This record gives sequence, structure tokens and C-alpha cells, in this order.
Amino acid sequence: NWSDEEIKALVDEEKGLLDPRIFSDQDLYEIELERVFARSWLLLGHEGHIPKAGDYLTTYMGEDPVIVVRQKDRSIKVFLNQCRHRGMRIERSDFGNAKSFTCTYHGWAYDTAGNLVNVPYEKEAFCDCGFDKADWGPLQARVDTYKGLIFANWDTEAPDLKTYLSDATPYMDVMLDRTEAVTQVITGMQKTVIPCNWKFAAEQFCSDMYHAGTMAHLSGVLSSLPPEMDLSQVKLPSSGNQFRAKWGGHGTGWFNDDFALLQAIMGPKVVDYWTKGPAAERAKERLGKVLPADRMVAQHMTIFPTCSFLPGINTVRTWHPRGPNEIEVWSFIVVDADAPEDIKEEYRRKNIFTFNQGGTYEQDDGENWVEVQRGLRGYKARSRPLCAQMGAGVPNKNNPEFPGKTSYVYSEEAARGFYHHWSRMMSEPSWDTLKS
Amino acid sequence: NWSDEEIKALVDEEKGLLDPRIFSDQDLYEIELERVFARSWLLLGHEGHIPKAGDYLTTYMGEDPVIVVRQKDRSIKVFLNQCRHRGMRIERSDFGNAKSFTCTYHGWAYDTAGNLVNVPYEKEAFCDCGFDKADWGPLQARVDTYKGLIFANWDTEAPDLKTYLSDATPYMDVMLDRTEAVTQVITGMQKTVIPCNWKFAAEQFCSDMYHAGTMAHLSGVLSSLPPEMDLSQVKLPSSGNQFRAKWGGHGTGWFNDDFALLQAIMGPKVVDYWTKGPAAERAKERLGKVLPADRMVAQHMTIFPTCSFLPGINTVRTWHPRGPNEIEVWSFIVVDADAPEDIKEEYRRKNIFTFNQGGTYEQDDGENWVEVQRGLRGYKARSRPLCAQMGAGVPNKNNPEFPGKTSYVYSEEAARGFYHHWSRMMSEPSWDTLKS
Amino acid sequence: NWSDEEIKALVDEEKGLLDPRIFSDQDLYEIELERVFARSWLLLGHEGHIPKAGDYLTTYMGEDPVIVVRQKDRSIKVFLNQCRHRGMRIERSDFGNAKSFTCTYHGWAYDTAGNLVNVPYEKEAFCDCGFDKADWGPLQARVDTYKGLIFANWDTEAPDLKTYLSDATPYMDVMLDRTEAVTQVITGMQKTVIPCNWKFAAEQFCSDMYHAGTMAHLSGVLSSLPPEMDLSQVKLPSSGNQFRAKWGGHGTGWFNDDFALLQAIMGPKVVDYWTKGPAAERAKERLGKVLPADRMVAQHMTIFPTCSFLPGINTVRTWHPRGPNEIEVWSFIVVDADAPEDIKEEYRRKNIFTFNQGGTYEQDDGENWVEVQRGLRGYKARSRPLCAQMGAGVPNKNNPEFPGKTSYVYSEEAARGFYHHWSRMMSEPSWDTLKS
Amino acid sequence: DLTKPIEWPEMPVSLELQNAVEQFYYREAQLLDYQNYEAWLALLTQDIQYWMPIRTTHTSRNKAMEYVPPGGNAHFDETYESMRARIRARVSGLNWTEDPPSRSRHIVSNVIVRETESAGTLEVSSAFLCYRNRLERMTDIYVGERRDILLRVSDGLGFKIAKRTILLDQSTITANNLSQFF
Amino acid sequence: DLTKPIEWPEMPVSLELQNAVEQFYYREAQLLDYQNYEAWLALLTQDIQYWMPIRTTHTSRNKAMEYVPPGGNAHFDETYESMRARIRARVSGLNWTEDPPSRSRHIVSNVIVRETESAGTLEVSSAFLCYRNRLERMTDIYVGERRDILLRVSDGLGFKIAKRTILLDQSTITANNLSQFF
Amino acid sequence: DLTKPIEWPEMPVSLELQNAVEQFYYREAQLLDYQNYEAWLALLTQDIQYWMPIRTTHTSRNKAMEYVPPGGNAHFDETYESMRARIRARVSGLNWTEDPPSRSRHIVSNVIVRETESAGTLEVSSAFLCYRNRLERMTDIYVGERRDILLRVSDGLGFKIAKRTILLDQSTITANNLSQFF
Ligand code: FES
Ligand code: FES
Ligand code: FES
Ligand SMILES: [Fe+2]
Ligand SMILES: [Fe+2]
Ligand SMILES: [Fe+2]
Repeated sequence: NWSDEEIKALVDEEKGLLDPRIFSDQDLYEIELERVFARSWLLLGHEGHIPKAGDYLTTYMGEDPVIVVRQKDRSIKVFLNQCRHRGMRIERSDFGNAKSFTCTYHGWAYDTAGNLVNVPYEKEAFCDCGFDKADWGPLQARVDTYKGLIFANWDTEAPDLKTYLSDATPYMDVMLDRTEAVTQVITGMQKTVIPCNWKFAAEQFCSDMYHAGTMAHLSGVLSSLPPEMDLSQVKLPSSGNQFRAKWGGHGTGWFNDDFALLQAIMGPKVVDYWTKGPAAERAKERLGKVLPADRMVAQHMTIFPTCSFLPGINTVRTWHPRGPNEIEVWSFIVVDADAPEDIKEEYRRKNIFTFNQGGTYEQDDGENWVEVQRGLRGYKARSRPLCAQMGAGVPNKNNPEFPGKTSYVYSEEAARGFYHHWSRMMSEPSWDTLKS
Repeated sequence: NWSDEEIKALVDEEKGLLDPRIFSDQDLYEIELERVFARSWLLLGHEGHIPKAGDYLTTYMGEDPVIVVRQKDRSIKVFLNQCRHRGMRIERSDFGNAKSFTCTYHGWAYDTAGNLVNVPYEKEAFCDCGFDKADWGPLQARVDTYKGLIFANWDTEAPDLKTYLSDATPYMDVMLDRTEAVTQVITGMQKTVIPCNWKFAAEQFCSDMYHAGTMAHLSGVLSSLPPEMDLSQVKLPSSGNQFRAKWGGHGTGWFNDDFALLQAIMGPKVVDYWTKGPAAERAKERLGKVLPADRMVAQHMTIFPTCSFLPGINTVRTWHPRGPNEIEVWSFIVVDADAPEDIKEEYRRKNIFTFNQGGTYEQDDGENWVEVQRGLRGYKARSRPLCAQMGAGVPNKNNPEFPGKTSYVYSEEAARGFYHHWSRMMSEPSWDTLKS
Repeated sequence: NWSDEEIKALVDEEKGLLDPRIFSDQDLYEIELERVFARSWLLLGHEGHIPKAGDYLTTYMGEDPVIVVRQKDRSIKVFLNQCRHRGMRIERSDFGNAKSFTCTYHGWAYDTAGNLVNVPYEKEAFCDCGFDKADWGPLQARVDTYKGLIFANWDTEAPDLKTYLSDATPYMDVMLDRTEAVTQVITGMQKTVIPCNWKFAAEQFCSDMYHAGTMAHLSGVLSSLPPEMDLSQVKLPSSGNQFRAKWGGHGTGWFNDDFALLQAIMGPKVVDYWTKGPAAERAKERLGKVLPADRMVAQHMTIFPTCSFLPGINTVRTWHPRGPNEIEVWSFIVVDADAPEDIKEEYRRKNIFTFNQGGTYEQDDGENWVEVQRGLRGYKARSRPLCAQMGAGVPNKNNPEFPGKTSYVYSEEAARGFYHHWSRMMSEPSWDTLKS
Repeated sequence: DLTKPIEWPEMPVSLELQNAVEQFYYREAQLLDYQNYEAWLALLTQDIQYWMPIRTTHTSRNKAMEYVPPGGNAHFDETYESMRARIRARVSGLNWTEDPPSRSRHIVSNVIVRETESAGTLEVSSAFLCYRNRLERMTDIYVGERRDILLRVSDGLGFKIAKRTILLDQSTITANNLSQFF
Repeated sequence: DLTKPIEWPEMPVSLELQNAVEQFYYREAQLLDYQNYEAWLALLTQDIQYWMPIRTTHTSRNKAMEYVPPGGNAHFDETYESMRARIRARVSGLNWTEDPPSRSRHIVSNVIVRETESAGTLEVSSAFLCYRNRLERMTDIYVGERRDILLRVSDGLGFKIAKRTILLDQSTITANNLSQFF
Repeated sequence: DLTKPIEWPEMPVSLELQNAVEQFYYREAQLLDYQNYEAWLALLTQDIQYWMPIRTTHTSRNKAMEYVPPGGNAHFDETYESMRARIRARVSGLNWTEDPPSRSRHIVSNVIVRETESAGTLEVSSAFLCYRNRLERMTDIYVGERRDILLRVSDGLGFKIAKRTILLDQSTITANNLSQFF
């Protein structure tokens, strides 16, 4: 099978070369579940998904189903949605409020913390004791949040969430920390299946503004523009930058100053709320302390490995892996809690129209990934590296005004960082070296 | 790949721990076909399926299609339903009466014994002889029966059927040896597909009364009870035992004395025939010689690896493997040959209503297996052992009145034996050690 | 995994024994893509598919999608239908005429030769140059033709097409070189999916007249005969031969002199054009120089590995591999360019009626392959060799009147050659030995 | 003889009758798709024989052996009370296989009516495609034909099902299970 | 309440009305299947609310939680102008996901009509199976029910869709995407 | 032009005609599903042109290139006698691909009728979903549209198929084969 050396060689961070096999190899996928998904901080949802004690949500961490539930002390617990007796799914509903969880196979019952509290006929069948319910509760995951977003990680040796986020938080704040009131999540999570590798999706949201700046969304722009306006009336701004996290593979890109571009997508109502008035001013006050967030347009971002969102548009989603050739997209919409109700409604409708499966933008996104995955069946198609050198080693593309390593809006520096960190998690057994 | 030592370690017979991977690993599945299915005695059907000379049935032995046909001398032959020329299926009908079998690819014809008797243009194309039809007949399997049930095994080094059955025959007799007249099989075999590992099904019928005694069939009981009776009016008996075969992994469980439980399922007409009158008395006379069969209620049983049936309810089935994530259930119904016609009819209808795919019991059985299989896609879901220690090492649960190793009705001793024997067949290359 | 020695042992060319695993093993399939498909001359179509400059066709070479396009200088170029940036499919239409090809993911544009001629924002994103479009065009394949048929091969070390065809060209000429006017291809390629290994199909067209001479097409013959004629009125000729290429695994078989057999299939109009008159005489003049082509009836042929056609019937097709258990059949019809229009029409209709998916012959062909593939799931079904010894070492079956190694029409000598060459490509790393 | 179609007339029944039968079936389908099983049960007569025979594979000449005959094993062979009992379990909140409930769609088409010698009694043929989606991504398609004996009544939905024979187009059941009524 | 069927009458509407509605739907389907999106758009009223809610999994007792309520996230929640805008993109020749265009078939059946208190205004239930085939071998099946409010008019095709609520029988979308209108 | 729908009238044909055509199609479907191929063949005119063109993938602008034109290769391009010949093979007991026979269901819907200038001659559009199950677990779904020219007659089933053009919604045939007539 695969040696760490061979794995590390699959990605050339310097020249910017990607071995196509990382997107199709089944063995590498199994390794990803172990070395990537089982030890990364993964997006599970938003605090607004489980506001009250007992409220729960069933989702995934890689391909492991998990239950996310609010505790009475307001903390959040996340554990494997699998009964240790014979492996039955403990909770089969999508969400709700519970006082307990029961496995219907043999009746093993659990409390909202995931403790096995009742085993039918325990004294008659397990004793005459050598059996202790305390030893058989489903695996617990570490849980933390970052301004509304809930993350989980199974690895007790991994760095805490904040540390993990490296120097990428200021960029996340653009969407999550605009007000002291926090963000709310619109009710309703959309789940869809796409036959492609998770890396294509996560990478795109991490470093690929290029597809949007070229041909991928010409039809999407036409759909979101006013009927009297056409493409010739839209100048794609020449000025934007991209950020690569110091550590972790996170990334984000954006255009500078020209909000007409964001307005071409979200409309004037959303853009004005985002750029003019008390709300916008309040945001500049908070965000300006770390970066010139007020000039960022149509920002795209990915928190390694599968947490992606678009500040300004406000769609958020987790890419759940389903083997090397498939994923599930679980998306939701966030809005400022104190935003005017008509602004929240506008964000809801614009999101459904654009970045929801069925939207005028999202559908063209999957179109490329799907075609790429199909082609990887070919032997020659997997025999030569993909070109990820855009801007590699090219000077004078950074913008010191923004914190961290930056480059031009059309660049693959962030992508290079994305795949490089991937290669590291995949080839480094211990956090002793990985956390560095 | 897998070493015998690693394989054997997948099951801890003493502590009662099962590595989840035995249910999902593809490599282990391939090994099962070689070390388990290719050398075990497998249920093919009942003698009543092929009563007359020339009568045949097409079924499986693992994933190998085979033809089962009655010979003129009354013996039964079983051979691979694959033409050795290019591998075409020889007989594509489900059953019938034949005077010969013909491969329609190139016309190679066979007699009812599986001998290649005609090769078109043999003298013109194969000779000028170095070709002998006698050397090219499809692989033959060893065939034997046990009171009506037909079994087959490819391995000439394996122990004979009776020996293989170890000390489990008295328990099989409860359903198969109630009268000197033998049993008959109701016409019509039901075949269905279920996306789960065969071990979950076989194990359940081998040692899992626990699911039925708890939550799995609360709705099934409601469906089979009279309209005026509800669950509160059904006392689940506290008294029952379970048997673990001395060798082989066979197992069976049952409740003691309270036939009201069996009546809640099969109705009073069936129960009275089973417990009162000449038939019941005649059965006690035969069975009582080896065990107190007259007190056994709602018995469940599995003959390793995939032969399962429920004495009293009388559903019988073979679980055909279809990779680690799927199986086919081929079931049929047996009845005492001299039983009153109205009793045979009652057994037919009750079986269709309860343990047929679509029945009020069977559907909830697959529900658990299916959910369990889905969860095994997760890495963490496959990283910790499943709990199979119920009653392990716990004294005072046996009942010497029954022959062999016994324990409480709610126990996993039989299951432990099931998986232990599985681990042995999987890790022991030669019958020199395996037959011990 | 597999050693060259173990691979070579899968086929016994002398005794005529085939290990069933060559048709089902996934690992061996991956090796086929590397050692067979990636270095063989593969049929892509006919020159008539892309007559004008800029005309293109999208097809496959193994599982690698490729674009086949006519150049201005009349030459033909074939390159991978995969953009080296992120792997997107460059051309998604089936055929047409183009002035350029554009990847819609990020807009990389190509000329009709496959050169990357435009990269959006090249100077702004890739430079400040270390990036050269000249280094990133999709992989080019070697391209050559043989009297109308277009072939391609990725391996620059492989022998040229003509050499590769060995001594099999005279047999190919029977269909392709009947006139100085060349052949034309009827508009419309039929594409269908069949769940079987490509070897069963290619082998059959290479050496299996036996299935047609026995039971496989009894219904097909009934469908193509006049209503007043039945099977008893059709004498299957006893006289025919088969050719095995000196090198390469190519093969072809046919019946001698009795054209009533071909007329039973294609009708009198086609047969008379093929055997009587100026056209037939003109053909004898050209073909007779190398072989007695005028006596060949219902000829079947395969050019290793996946190029098959039936001279006289004139159906041509490529078997595209899709894993060990599936293939796609891409067929078309060729006719003499100067043939009377009513003759071309007759060939069109007869072909649709017989050897098109849905035809009275073709459907029964796949029926056998499909059943064979299903059976290979069985362990025992894959444990013993298939019988390929028909005529092996049997003297007095050749006919010196025909060039090369020949045997009886019902023979597996060609098949033996087919599998033997397969075993060689699979076990011999370098052309240094393989070309011998 | 299930290997031959019902004896439908060459000239079809009246527009009024054709529409009433189709409209009845569409409503029946709605009851199943919205889980109103009790209202559905009410459409069956006390004498109902709800049967779905096992189908087997044989050569065309041996087609008489395709269907497991009456009195043999079957997928369904029900009476009004057995259906009632199945319904009791279905709506109990304890039938795990159907709780959470499936999302189904009972499409009905190709309705052909035959008027019997008994006024008000009809024999009807209709094709069905029952779509079923459950849990997260489980999807199944059940296709076949239903042969009914319907009694036209003056109340309810205008008809009652006195007999239903389901010809499911499958030998081995390929679906995950048979939790849906057809 | 989407968890209960529309209140269709026990006695079905007239033959004339039943046929007009079905014939209207079959024509609508043809417009979608032949990509005449503009003519299709013309069948919707300016007040149209084209909505396809997200459906979730819960126990039968908690079925009231199945549908994400109005005002929440959804697969589709459109107006006449948003549909017009989607159409603009679809026929632009730049909507890669649908160019090359899919080969679709919008099968409609089980048409049940309810006459409201407003003359000319109807509430209609109908099952649909939208087949979609694209590229080389991509195939998807979308099955569900459409609940419409139709206005009978004297011109055009005789009806206009004033409201459409699509109950897609899926929780997680199993298809490759939702590029088709229903 | 197969890239545009038949010219159906905005106002649909009479109830009587609509029902006769649908009832004819449902009966035709029954003949295929019960393997009475001879009776089926009898529904075609001697001049029948049974054609199922090959469909290809192109951008919407190049949609005129979708269908392989008449005179080109095709899946089916039959005459009355070629169909008769195919039938001869089908019922011979030697057509292995269909013996054992498949279990099929020919669902028909979306029937739209157009009255031509010739009395008694109609052009009809209808969607079809042909389900096919065979051997142990082989299952295929064929979906498309049939465009027929029907002649209304006074005997038989009331109609005869003078021409059928099948628009199968697929480019590459994804099914195992095309052993079924549509
Ligand atoms: S699997 Fe949960 S109690 Fe048995
Ligand atoms: S495969 Fe059976 S005769 Fe050839
Ligand atoms: S993948 Fe082709 S331009 Fe990016
Ligand atoms: Fe995008
Ligand atoms: Fe059970
Ligand atoms: Fe053939």
C-alpha cells in the first residue's frame, strides 16, 4: 500500500503539481478517513440549529453519523450515532428535542449526554457484576464553536479549534462577527448528493475565484442581473486578493472595492445593508481592527478540510465525503441576528435563487466537478499532474494591507496550501510534527 | 493482506468482543467465500422441492449458482450451474423437471447427473482423441440430507453432515422429526434482497431472542394478537434458555412453558395442534427421548453458517451472501406431512403474514440490519468492538435438563460460539485442526 | 499484487486453458489499462466520420476520453479530452465541426490541434515568465489509418500500425479494399452498454463461429429467412477455416463457398452484389492477389484488442472497457463508396435488423456474455480453468490456400492466440521483447 | 389465468364509468400516500382477497409454471381482517420499518374496465408505479399491474374493492422490502 | 397542511373539466420537454408562488415537523420574475449545466380536481415522474406530487398556474442536481 | 422536426376521441405485456414505418444535429414485414434473450391528439415508461415519447398504427439491451 513518502510526493507545493490519483484512489480515501477526517475540526452546523436544552441534530463527521445535542448546562455534546451493542443507528430523525435516545434493536436507552442509562434485562442477562453500562456509551467527540459555528474533532491530541484556525479568523469574522448580536441561521438545511471528490469542492471555495471570473457563471450573472442589464454592462474588477493560512490549508479570496459585482449577485437591498448605514458602520468598527473588511467583495472561503462559506452571500455548507467519487452538500443560510426582517428575507430568497442546489450558480459549480470525476476513470487521465502553479513564486501579487500570506484574487497559492496541508495530514502520523 | 493470527484476533470469544470490520471488509468477504462458504454444509432446500426423478431446483452455495436435481435412483446430485467451456449458465429456469440440461451458448448438453454427454461437432472440431467429455462436467458438490433438509458441501475433506451438525440435531428435530411421516414443504419459495451482511441475520436467528423480547417486534405482536387484546395483556415469560453447539457455531434459543407467547404469533389453531392432541402427544414421544421439547416456545435456530428456521412458526431460509453489504433471503414453509389440511393452510397464511418479506415481523428484522450496515461506512464506526459479552462467564444460567452447553434465553453465548467458529474457519487452513 | 510470472500463468496457450479470473479481477483490469489499452492500436472510427478540416468526434481509448479531429493539412490528431488545469472535459458534444475547443471551467482555450492557445488573465495571474502554455496541452496520441479505419496508440515505443497488424491485413481487406473508391461510413454511430468483460466480446468476434454454427442464433436465422423458409431448409456448411495472426492476437473465421448462409442473413440483394457482377469481379481482382476472398462466407474478425467487424455484413465496432464487468459497444456500418445507392440502403437496413443493439442477432450475443459475467461472482466458478482446447494440436485442419496459420472454422486456435498475446502484453514490461 | 389478460371488451366502457373508476383509484392512491390507512381499509369489502403471487422464471413454453398457484406461498394473501391487523401495526408508532414513515407516490395509469354479468360488478386492469423514498437516500420502484373486482356503490368514493390480485413485475424482490400496499 | 391531502370531493368533477385540466398539463409537460421555456413561463400568473419545500425525517407522531415551513429555506421558492430570470439564464447558451440540454420527459397522472368557492379557480393534485437523461449516461428520476391553484381562462391553453407547491418525494436530494422544473 | 412538438391544438379534441385513443393504447400495452405479439402486429398498417432514431449530444444552438436523420443508422427502422420477422423469432422458443421472457409493463400517459386534414387520420403524442424485469434481478426502465399517425377504423380495436416514431430519452443506450417494443 501507500508509504508516507509516496503520499507526500503526490503534491508538489513548490511547483504546484497535483497527482490526479488523490481524487480517485480508494486506498487513499480510506487513509483520508483516518488521517484527515478522524482528526480534523469539522463543521456540524450553527448554534441556532440546537438553541434549547435537549435540542439535537443528526449529521456527519466524514462518514460517521453523529448526534449533536444541547445540554442543560448550555454546552454541546457530540457522539457517534451508533449503538455499541450491534451498531444500530440510535436516532433516525433529522432533528428535534429529546429527553432521551433509544436504540430500537434491543432497547438500549441513552440520556442527552450519550450515556447508556438503560439496558433491558440487565440484571437477568448480564449479571448473576462484570458488565458496566458506563463503559459502553458511544464514542464522544471534542466540541467547540467559533462565533456561532459548531465544530467537532475526535482526536484528543489535535490542537484546539482556535489554534487550528491559525491566522484565518479575521477573514471568518467578516461574516460571523459583524455585530455583537451574533448571527442566526435560517430554518431549513438543504442536503444534496454530488458525484465528485470533496477536494474539488473544498478547494474551489478555498482558492478558486478564477472560475467565477471567467466562464463558469456567465449564466448565473445573467440570471441575477436586472432584466434591462446584460453582461456587457458588468465590468469584472481588476483588483482583488487571496489569503493562505499560515498553517492548516485554509484559504479565502475576494475582489476589492467594486461592490457592483456583489450587487450583480445579491441585489441592491443586500449590498446597501452590507455597505451603507448603521449596520455597515458597526461592522467596520469591529472588523477594521484586523483587516480592511469593508472593501472585500464576493468573498469565498474554506476552513480545511470541508467547511466552506461565502461572506456577503452568506451560504454555509459542509462537504461530507462519500468515497472518492461522491459527496453530500449540507448547506444553510446565516444572517445577522439584529438585521431587519426584510433583510433576512432578502438573504433567504437570494440564497435559494443562487447557491442552493437548483440555484443559478451552484448547479454550474457541480457541473465541472462531476465531469472531472468521470474523466478520472481513464488511465492516462490519471498519469500526469494537474496544473496548480498559477502565481507560484510570482512576486508583487501580495497586499500587505491584509494580514498573513496573500496573493492576487486569481491565484492558486491558497490551493497550494490546501493540498500541501492535505499531504501533511496524510503523511504525518503524529501531531508532534503535524501541529507545527 | 490478512494473516491467520490477525483474523483470529477479530473475535474475542472469551470477553465477547467483535471487530466491526468482519461485517464490512471486502478482503475478509473474499476469504469467507473460500474458507467458509466453499467448505461448509449449506442449505439448498427441502426434499419436497424435487420429489420426482428429473426434478430440479436452481439455487446457490455462496455466490456459486448450482443445480439441484433428483436422480433416477432417488439420490440427489448438486453441481455448478456453469458450463466449463466459457462459463455460461446451464439452466436458467427456477425449477422444473428435466431429461437433460443444455448450454445455449455453444450447445454443450448434459444429463441429469451433470455429465457432459454431447458436444456439437466434437469429432470435426476437437479430433482428427485428446479431448474427453468425461473430464469437462461442472464441479460436483457432496450432498446429504437431514430429515427433509438438503445440504451440500464442496470440500471432500470436510466432516460429513451429521458430524458437522455436532450435538445440535435434537434441537433441529423439534421441527423436523415430530412424526414418522416427515415434513412437507409448501409450494413456493420467496426470494428477497437485503442490503446487510449475512452474519447479522444468521447470528440473530442463532442467539438473539433479546431483540424480540424487547423492542424489535412490539408492532408485530400487535398485528398478530386478536383486535380486543393489546400489549399490556401479553406477559413476556421470564424463563427460557439458549443452546450453543459443542462444535460448529450452531445455536438456538426459546422461552419455557408459556405457549401464550407463541399463540400471540401463530394463533390458537396452530398452538393447539402443537401442544394438545394425538399429534402433540406423538411428538413428545419421539422428541422427549433427547430433550423436553414440549416446553419450548417461539424457538429460533441457526445451523452455521446460513441455515435458519423457527420451530413452531416453521419458516425456513438460507441467507445467500452477495458481498459484505448484501444478502438474499430464500425462504420456504415446512409442515408435518400428516397434519390436517386446515392446519397446513393455517401455517401457510400465518407465515405469509409474519415472517415473509412484507410480513409484520420480518420487515422489522431487516430494518435493524440495514441501518447497521449503513453506519459501517464510518471510520470510527469500525474502530471499536461491538459488545457481545451478554452473559459471558456468568454462572447459574444453564439448564441441565437440556443437552449441551446452555444459558439464559437472553444471552450471547450462542453468538459467541457463532463468531468463534467463524474465526476458526477463517484462520484454520486445514480440516486437520478445524474438525477438532 | 500480481507478478509477471503469475500473470503469464493465467493462460495456457498450449493446452488451451483460461483462468476465469482474467475476466473478473479488478487488479488485473487496472493492469490491462496500463499494459494493454494504453499501448495498443485502438479503433476510433472511420475517416468518413471526420471528412472536413475542423470536423471532430469524441470517443474513447480504454476509459480515457479523447477528441479526434481533422486538421487543415488533412492529417488527423487525437488528444485527451481532459484539461490539464483541473481535469474538466474539454469537448462535451458527440461530434461536429470546430474552430477551437474551450474548457468552460476556467476558460482555457485550445486550437484544433490540441494546443493550449488562450489562458484567461495569463499575464495578470501567471506572470509578473515561468508559465508556458506550450507545456500544458492535453496528451497527444499517435494516429494512423488502415484503408479507412482510424487507429490510435499512446505508446511512442510501440510498433507502427501496419507492423502491429502483422499478417492479418489481407483478411481485413476483404471488407476494406474491395474497390479503389474506398469505403464510406453510414451516418450514425450506435452506443450501448453491456455488463460483461470486453474479452468475451472481442474473443467471440476473433475465433467463435462455433456459437453461430450451433445454438446462439437459431432465432436470428429464422428472423432473416423468407417467411416460407424454415430452419430445416438451411444446411450449415461443413467447410470453413480460421486464421490466427502470426503476432498480435488477431483472428478471423469464415465458411467456404456456401453463400446461401450469408444470404440467409443479409438477403439476396446484398449477396448478389457481393458475389456477382462488376463489383464482385473488381473485388476478386484486388483481393485474389493475397487470398481466395471470393469463397469466404459470413466472416468474423477481431483486430486485437477491441476492433471487431464482419466482412460481408459490414458492421464495425469498438468494445470500450468499463471495468472488468462492463463494456460499451460503439458500432457503425461501412459500405463501398461506389456501391449503388440501393445497395447502401440495403446494407443499412439489414444491419439495423441484425447486428445493431435491438437486432435479431446481436441481442442473443450479449445474452451469453452477461450470464457468464454474473456467474463469475462465485468462488468455485472462478477456481477452475475454462476449456479453450478445441482443435489444440490437432493436425489436418489447416488450409494452405489461405495465408498464415489456419485451422477449422470451428476452432479456438485464434482464441488461444488472442489470450496468449493478452498474457504477453500483461506480463512483458518493454516492447523490446513484446514486439517479437 | 394470470398469464393472459382479463377479457376486456374491444369497445371501451362509457366515459362516465371510465372517469369514475380512474378518479376512485387516484383517491385510493392519495390515501396510501398520506398514510390514511384506516380510510384506505374502508375501501375494501369484507370478502376482499388481497393477493400478490410469487412469480418464477421458465421458458415461454413452460409459462404455465410462472405463477405460484393459489394455496401456495405468496408475498401477500390477505383478508379484510389480516389487512386490518397489518394496519393496526402500521399506525401503532412501533412499526420501526415504517416509522419514520416512507415518502411514497402511487401512480396509476392504463385503466381498462370490463363489465361483468353482474350489474355493478366490474373487473379492472391498471398499471402501477409505486415510488418509495425513505430515511436519507433509500429509494425503490415497484411496478406491476393490479387486477381488481370492483363493486360500484352509492356512498363513500363510489366503489369498493372486492378483490385485488397484484402482478408485481419481479421474480426475486429487488426492493429493500415490501412495506407498501399496492 | 401539506401532511394531509387537498380536500378533493368524494364525487369527481365533470368529464369536461377533468379532460381540460389533464390536456393542459400534458401540453405544459411538452413545453418543458422541448425546451420552450418562454411559452412555459407564459402559463404562470404574475402572482405565482412556485415552491418546493425541504422535507425532513421524523416519527409519525412528529410528522408536523416534516416540512420546513414557509419563510424557511427551500429547494425552490419563486415568483414570476425569479422564474423569468432563471429562464433567461437557461436559454442564454451559457448555462453549462443545461447546455448541452438534458433529455427530459414530464409524465403526469393521478389528476384530481377540486372546485373552490371562487368560480374559475381550481385546486389540483397530480402525481409526476420527471425522467432526465443527460451527457452520455446520466439518468435521474424525480417523483412527487404537485398541488396547484389553477385559473381557468378563455385564451392560451385554457388555464394559468396561479400557485404551485411541489411535494418532491425525497429528503436528501439523491439526483445529481435540480436543473428541471416540475 | 423532432426537436419541436407536434402541432397539437390549443383546444383539445373531443372526450369521445380522447378516450378511444387512450383505451386503444392501454390495450396495445396489454398485448405487449402478455406477449401476444401476433395480435400486436395486427395493429400496424402494411405501410407502417416503425422508427427509433439515434440521439446525440450537442449545444442547444446546434440542437438541429441532435437526431441522426432518416436514411441514417438507427436503433429501429422497421416495416410491417421486418416487424413480422422479428416477431417470428421472438415466439420461436429459440430467442434466448427473451426466452425465458421478460416481465414488462408498458405504462402510457400524456396522450395528446391532433386531427389532421385527412378525416380518420390522427397524429398522436404520448409519453411512455416501459419497465422490464428479467432473469433473477435484471431491471431496466425505458422512458420516452411516441409520435404516431393513427387511422381510425370500424373493426379491431378501433385504430391502426400507420406510423410510429419513438423518441427514446437516451443518447447511449444504458439498458442491458433493446428487446422490448415501444
Ligand atoms: S444494537 Fe442497540 S440495543 Fe442492540
Ligand atoms: S459456454 Fe457452454 S457450450 Fe460454450
Ligand atoms: S479545468 Fe480547464 S480551465 Fe480549469
Ligand atoms: Fe462557482
Ligand atoms: Fe425478529
Ligand atoms: Fe453471434
